[PDB]
Amino acid sequence: EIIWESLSVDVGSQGNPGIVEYKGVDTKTGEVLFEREPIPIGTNNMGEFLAIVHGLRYLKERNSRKPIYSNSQTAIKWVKDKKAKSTLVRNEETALIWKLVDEAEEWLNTHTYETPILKWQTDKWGEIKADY
Amino acid sequence: EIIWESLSVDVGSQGNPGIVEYKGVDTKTGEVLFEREPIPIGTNNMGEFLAIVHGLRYLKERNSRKPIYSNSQTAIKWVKDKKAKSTLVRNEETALIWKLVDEAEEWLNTHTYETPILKWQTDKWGEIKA
Amino acid sequence: EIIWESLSVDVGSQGNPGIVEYKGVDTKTGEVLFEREPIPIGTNNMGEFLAIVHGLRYLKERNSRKPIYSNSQTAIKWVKDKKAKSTLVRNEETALIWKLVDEAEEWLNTHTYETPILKWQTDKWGEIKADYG
DNA sequence: CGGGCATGCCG
DNA sequence: CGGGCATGCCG
Ligand code: NA
Ligand code: NA
Ligand code: NA
Ligand code: NA
Repeated sequence: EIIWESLSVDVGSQGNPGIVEYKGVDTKTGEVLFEREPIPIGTNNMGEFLAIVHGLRYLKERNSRKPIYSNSQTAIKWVKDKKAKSTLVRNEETALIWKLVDEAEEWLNTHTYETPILKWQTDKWGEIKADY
Repeated sequence: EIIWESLSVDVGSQGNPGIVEYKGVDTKTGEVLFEREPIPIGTNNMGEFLAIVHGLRYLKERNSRKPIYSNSQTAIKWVKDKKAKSTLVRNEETALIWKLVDEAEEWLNTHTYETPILKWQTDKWGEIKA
Repeated sequence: EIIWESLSVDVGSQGNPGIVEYKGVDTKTGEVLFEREPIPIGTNNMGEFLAIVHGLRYLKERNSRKPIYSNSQTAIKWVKDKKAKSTLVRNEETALIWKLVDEAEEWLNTHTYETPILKWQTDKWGEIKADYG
């Protein structure tokens, strides 16, 4: 069953690697709760990872334990392992997204949380609420 | 829990793509109920697909409602989708395996079967029978 | 059923990537017909590829129409494609294996042959006669 | 498509 | 075990 009192996150991207952005929304109402403006170079998995950790921090700051939904098997695993295993080259052109990933990993390594991170079941429920 | 009153299918593959064979067994006895003679070139997933559909036909012909276990989540989806989304090249040397896939796909598009198709949970239960 | 009047090839490696060697033997008698001394760094699949192409050339110069057996379906396909699809980095340490693979591809791309390259069916026939152990 | 993943013979 | 080779959801 869908947990309606939850937050849903999703990446939007052009190419992969390419321009990436993400947002987090109320799973029921669609209210946009946070967003990340387009990053010129990134990968889908890096964006999905940042989006979950942003939701974790958003909810922690508000003393909320409600679940987060993502449709990214890879990003959910990366968050559980506290390590984003991206193959994207790290240089001056990718320094932005790599710094954001560094900071997300740092947050996960320095905080605990009860937030359930749940797989959105696209085949059953249709597109995730935060889809672009 | 393991539904013991079932069939289990397994595929044997010498490389991938490569020589492929399969069989269906009684989950509780290991009796071999049907088998496919080696196929010169196929993929593991095509073997698993064909093995499921063979078991579906075998069970329907016996008016059996036993489930089928497969270790292959991909082939289970293919059968539920009625379409084997294989990347194997269609040419003269793979004609046989693709012929067999097309016949199985035929059979799925004209029958609505009773058989539950279950994933064998090797990580908990050990190797699928044979 | 086995074509006993044939060549069988096999590869021995220590590590992967690692030290690679290979040999070709008379399937019927077990006699070593050719053997490649240790190559310091290569992959198993590159070694299996080189061994088949060595067999092709060995049979061609001996005016032989005998087939080759290999237990590597990967290397059989690579030979069929005339391309060894190895991921091994090209650098100074891998220069020798890559030179050999590049020369083997050149030979395949400039020569025709009728030699059947056949899959040795280990689980059904036992260990290939050229096995290292 | 690419990104990463799940899953499929040899040292 | 891990690594070289493969067959196979989401933007
Ligand atoms: Na997504
Ligand atoms: Na998502
Ligand atoms: Na396969
Ligand atoms: Na190899």
